[PDB]
Amino acid sequence: PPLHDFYCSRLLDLVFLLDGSSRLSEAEFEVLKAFVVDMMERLRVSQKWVRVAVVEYHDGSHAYIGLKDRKRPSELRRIASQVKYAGSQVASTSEVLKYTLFQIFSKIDRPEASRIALLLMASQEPQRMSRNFVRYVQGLKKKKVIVIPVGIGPHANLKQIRLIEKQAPENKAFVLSSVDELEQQRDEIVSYLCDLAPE
Amino acid sequence: DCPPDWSSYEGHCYRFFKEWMHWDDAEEFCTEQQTGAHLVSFQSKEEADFVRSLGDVVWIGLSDVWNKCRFEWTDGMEFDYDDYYLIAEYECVASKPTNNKWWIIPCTRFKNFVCEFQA
Amino acid sequence: DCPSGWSSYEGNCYKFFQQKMNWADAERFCSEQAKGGHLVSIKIYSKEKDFVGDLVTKNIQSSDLYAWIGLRVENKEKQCSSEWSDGSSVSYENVVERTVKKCFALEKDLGFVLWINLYCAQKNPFVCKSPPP
Repeated sequence: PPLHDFYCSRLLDLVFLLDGSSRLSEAEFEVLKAFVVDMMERLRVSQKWVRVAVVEYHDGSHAYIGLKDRKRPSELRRIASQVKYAGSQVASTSEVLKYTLFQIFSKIDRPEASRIALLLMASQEPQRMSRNFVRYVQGLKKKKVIVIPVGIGPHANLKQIRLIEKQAPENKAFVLSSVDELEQQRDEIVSYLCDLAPE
Repeated sequence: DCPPDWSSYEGHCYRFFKEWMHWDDAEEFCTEQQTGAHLVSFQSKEEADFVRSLGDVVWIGLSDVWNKCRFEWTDGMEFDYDDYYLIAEYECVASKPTNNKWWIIPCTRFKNFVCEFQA
Repeated sequence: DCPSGWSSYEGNCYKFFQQKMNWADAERFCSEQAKGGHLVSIKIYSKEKDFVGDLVTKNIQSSDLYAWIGLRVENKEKQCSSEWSDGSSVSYENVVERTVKKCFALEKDLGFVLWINLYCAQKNPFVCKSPPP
């Protein structure tokens, strides 16, 4: 039973991508996880309507929740709230986009629904890891996967946030001062990306 | 005039390292050795010779040599550099102590390198 | 409205040629094909991207991996790094020519939409662009 007044009841595959770099402290990574738990609280989770995936990315990625996982929305929300704090030196956006592209969406078995990748960025990956950044963002665009960059803090890769918002018309960027704005801007973000999914 | 294992030349300290890293690691590694140490940098041939004195190519202090360029379309099209992100291959310079010729290659490559600084 | 073999888009004429030439010969060749003709120029974040992308895919009558475009490094130097990682300006250089990559081309993967800088002396097919005569 929908916990809040907002209950996105659309056909959508929403992928939460969380920065696992030390650019976010252990406490700050908590607010972000809380932000994710909220969105899920304002979504209609189930293999039919909105499907969710939760990924913590560092130099590599750790998937806590995949789109096909069959579990109560409460369990999934519990899992996300228990995502272990990585704190790694690097959070490769390129690699986690590659994972989203070549694994999460290896095959597109739900064409009737919109595919969104919510990229919660808090850092800047080393330039040497970005060769295929555009290549992956472009690959994502061909499979109709929308990438919504959410910049968090003074270290988020603004250049990448910018480039992404460009590559595809639907890709819209959200820049924030800290993780304290996630909720100050939670409703707009949920409303926005819910209006991108079919009825 | 320099620390142990290192070598000296004109108030500057050098040191070849038989470790395989990519440019950025080589460069960082150098800086973590001594305060003011970087990947070797040649300001004249002579300096090169001394470094030779210390695969086939070693990383030197030249990074991102293409994305630090200015671009122009042959028809004078107007563009906003802000839109040209990582547009060229990320390449760095590696030296060949032998013929002493520099190679511009992918920075992700793993090459042995030389550090340098001043006391 | 455009000539024979040429496609048209947002006001101009485009044409893929299989003849493999170095960047500079390709540029000259395109200028002789029409008044105001040049190696194709592309607005990075635009639809001209896919047009030129499609034009080369369904025409690249070869397994070639690159198609020259009109973008080139503008610096006269063999590499555009002004200073070394220390801070010293660069002046003494000893760069191997066959290693300089200043000419851009469209890459095959993803359908000739992604750019990549290459060694100009290389010979590749290309796309020409000239305004309707």
